[PDB]
Amino acid sequence: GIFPVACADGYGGLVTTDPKTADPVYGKVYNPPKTNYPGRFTNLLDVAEACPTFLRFDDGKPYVVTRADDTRLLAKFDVSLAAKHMSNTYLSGIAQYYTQYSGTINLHFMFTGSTDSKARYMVAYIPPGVETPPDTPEEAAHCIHAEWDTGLNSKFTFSIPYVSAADYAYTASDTAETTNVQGWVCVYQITHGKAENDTLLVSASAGKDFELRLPIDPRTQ
Amino acid sequence: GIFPVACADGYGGLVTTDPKTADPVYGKVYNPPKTNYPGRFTNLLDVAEACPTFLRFDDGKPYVVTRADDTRLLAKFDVSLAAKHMSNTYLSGIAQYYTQYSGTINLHFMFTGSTDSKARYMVAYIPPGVETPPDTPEEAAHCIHAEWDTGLNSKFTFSIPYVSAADYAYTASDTAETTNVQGWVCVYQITHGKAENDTLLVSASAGKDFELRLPIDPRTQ
Amino acid sequence: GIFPVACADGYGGLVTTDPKTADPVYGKVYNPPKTNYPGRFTNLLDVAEACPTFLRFDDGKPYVVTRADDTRLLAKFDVSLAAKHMSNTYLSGIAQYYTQYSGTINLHFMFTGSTDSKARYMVAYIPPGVETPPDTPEEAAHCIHAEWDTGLNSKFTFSIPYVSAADYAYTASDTAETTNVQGWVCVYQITHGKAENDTLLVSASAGKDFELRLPIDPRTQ
Amino acid sequence: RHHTDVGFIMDRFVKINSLSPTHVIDLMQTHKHGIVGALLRAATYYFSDLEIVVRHDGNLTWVPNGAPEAALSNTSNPTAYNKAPFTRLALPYTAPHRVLATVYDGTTQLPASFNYGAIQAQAIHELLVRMKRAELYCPRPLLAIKVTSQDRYKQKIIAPA
Amino acid sequence: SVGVTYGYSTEEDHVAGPNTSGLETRVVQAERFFKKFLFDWTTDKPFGYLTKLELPTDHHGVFGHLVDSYAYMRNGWDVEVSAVGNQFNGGCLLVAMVPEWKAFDTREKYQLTLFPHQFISPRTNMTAHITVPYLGVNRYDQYKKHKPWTLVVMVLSPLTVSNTAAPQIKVYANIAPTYVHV
Repeated sequence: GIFPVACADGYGGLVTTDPKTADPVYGKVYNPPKTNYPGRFTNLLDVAEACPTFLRFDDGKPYVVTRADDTRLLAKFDVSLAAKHMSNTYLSGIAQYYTQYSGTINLHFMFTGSTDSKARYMVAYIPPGVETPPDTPEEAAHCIHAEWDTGLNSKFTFSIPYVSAADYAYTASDTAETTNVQGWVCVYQITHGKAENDTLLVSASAGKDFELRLPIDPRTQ
Repeated sequence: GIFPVACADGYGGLVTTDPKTADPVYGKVYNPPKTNYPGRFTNLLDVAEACPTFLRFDDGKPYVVTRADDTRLLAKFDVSLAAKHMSNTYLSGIAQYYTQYSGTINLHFMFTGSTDSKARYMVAYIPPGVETPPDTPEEAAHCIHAEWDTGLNSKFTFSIPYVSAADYAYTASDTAETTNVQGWVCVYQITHGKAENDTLLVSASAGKDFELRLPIDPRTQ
Repeated sequence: GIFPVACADGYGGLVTTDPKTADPVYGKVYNPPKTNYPGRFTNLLDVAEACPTFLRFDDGKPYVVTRADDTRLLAKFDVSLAAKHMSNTYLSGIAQYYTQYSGTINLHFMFTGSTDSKARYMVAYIPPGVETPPDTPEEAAHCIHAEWDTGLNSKFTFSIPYVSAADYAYTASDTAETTNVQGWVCVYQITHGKAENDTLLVSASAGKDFELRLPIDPRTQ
Repeated sequence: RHHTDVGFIMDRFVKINSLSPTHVIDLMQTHKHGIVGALLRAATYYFSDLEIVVRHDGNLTWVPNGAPEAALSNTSNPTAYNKAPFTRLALPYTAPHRVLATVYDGTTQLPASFNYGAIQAQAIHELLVRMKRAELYCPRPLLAIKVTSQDRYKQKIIAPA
Repeated sequence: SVGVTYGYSTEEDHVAGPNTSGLETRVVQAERFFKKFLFDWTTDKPFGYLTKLELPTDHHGVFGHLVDSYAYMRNGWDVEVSAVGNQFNGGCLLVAMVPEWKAFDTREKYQLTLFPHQFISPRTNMTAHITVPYLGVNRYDQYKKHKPWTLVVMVLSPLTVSNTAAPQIKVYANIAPTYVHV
């Protein structure tokens, strides 16, 4: 009364991604349920929302050298997913273990001078291929820009729209072309009020949109 | 009309813990049901509740040498799950076949002098690391202690709370550190009334709490 | 879309007792239903109820030499499941293919003299280990006994209770001890009336109780 | 409390020392400190079903108790044939008694009753045995390792590096 | 007294049953107490001094008549132990109901009380009292070849004396089967 042994012709590989399971052996063992313990989480993303980050400039000093005089250009960095401006960065490491990624990106700003001091600044996006960085607030504005002041607020969070070629992109960058993937998106300012020595901070973080597809080791394990 | 023979890639080990079963052969055979036979049980624990035990001191004499004079210190033993004080002990052997164990531990006391004789004694716990055994009832008491008398009762059962590092511990002890795992938990007394020669007995047993996790042979089978 | 091929690790032996079946090949063939044919049966036991048997004595003559004079002892045989008294015996052969057996055993008696002749006889059990066969009806009786006469009946069937060590026993007997397994259970009589030459017959058979467990060849196939 | 109800403890295996072209089968054949029999020996009366495993050659073959040994190879009372390398069978109880036990003081050799039996072949190496649904009755005394040195006891423990 | 303490159960039992039970019914008059000598016990014996007593000895009783009758049988067992003294003694003896007795060894001594039991000291008890319901390999038994039980006592405390007491004590016990079926 055998059932037809519809044997397997060549499948069933002991391989990586698999969802197959196993047999408990010294099994049938409880544990005190670990609910109500603090520090629970699931998402690298979501925990990367409430937590901001920092940045870096060649001066190795995380904060921004913030000259306060007739100068107009502040400083210009880049935002890849992997760039000297953004190595030591809670996103990238989490990022660099991936290839596909999508969605908006976050930033922050923290002021330094005494509140009394009036001020002006201007965040500004630049698309990868304008062929020339802007050199004046209003013509910079043509791409993307906004404002704030010392007045009525000190913090701020900003975002660049997830422009790309396709609705996704490569995490690492290529050694087969030239054009920067994003640009040199950075900040302008109107007349400094007064300061003996300012300073600026800046971060990035996950928000409504920071997403990924996935995954492989790059490193030399 | 074969069913897809989704063959097995590398599983199904003839190994130890397994729950798999077999095929009766000269089978289909009854037996007179063995109910109503006495002496039924299931639990090493539970049968280790109603049954007390004994102990041992270097005198190889199970009972306690119970000097009856101006002395204050009675004698001091230890209670591991494996210790010279507690080898020949219905728990340990059952225990020594395990590694994880938890829950309170039991004791007993049986008096020897004639009932008329007044008496005083004081059980007392000591935590593993007080760095000094107590030397007076009231300062001993600071850890844990209690009383009774010859009066109105002769038996007694006592318990130490299952203090530990974690909510479990190792059965065998280590050869990598010094501090005793439990202490030297033992007994004091107030003025002996009168006795030409006393004697004390003492046991251990399972109770509401004596538990285990499990198991491996240690021995040299 | 393979189903997980939960392959077999080491089972499935082509072995003896098995209940597994096969595949008809030149199959799908009827037969004229064999009901209403006579001689149907199922049970070696049950067919061994209505059928009695015979016995044997060293005289090779199945019937009993039945001396008719002042003698008191009639003759003494044994009833094993395998004994010279009971070889040529529809039970034993059926029996000797087994090891475990249980339940009462049957006998018969058939008289020979003319009905007019008064008579007396006394069946009697003896337990294996009385250490002495009885030598008088009433003291024989102490174990088990009963009566009948020529009067009002000529046939009779008798039984020994299935005494043993355990509620079962070995069919074959041992070559490691001495004591007979059952005894020498046989018959007494009160004064013979008159006869020039008697004769007795005797059988065994299955009844309510003759049972077995099972089975192996002994023989030298 | 979720152990020391035998129903989980005595469903493993245990090595047996001896063999021969024939070989009796019994529990007390086990080692008297293998964790299997300790509990077993720790009791008076026990019953179970039975499962056994044998790595072997030729033709493994088995008979229940109360049988003339002299008649095994012939006529092959039940069995299935050779197949390497694992082979797993289970026998149901057969003994003439409604329960087993460990030791039976009668005027100290083990009795000739409690007999799961024996198996026979032409080449026999390895033995695995197994207890099913078992139960035990009137637990008996039991020992631990003996104490020789001073403190409590000492023993090596595994650990990484 | 501490009162009866049962072995494994406390209940009125099945008394009438099948063919052999029908053939080996509850012969009640087979029952009668008597006394056995146990042992001596003075300040001499240190701990571990075992003293065993196999069961059951011969006895000029109707029971004793049948226990030679050399036949399938079953039985019960009721134990009542004591040793008269006086309230100035001191110590602790151990009474023991052993199934399938075997020659013990020093280490296991410290285990006895697995079995049903009481304590023996002139304060708490003056009357041990213990009953084992039947058991055995067969549904019945035939003694001579075997002994399913024994009644053993051994030291559990050294024994003390003053001038007021009696420097020697004898120890009796009560042995009589019950619930007999033959």
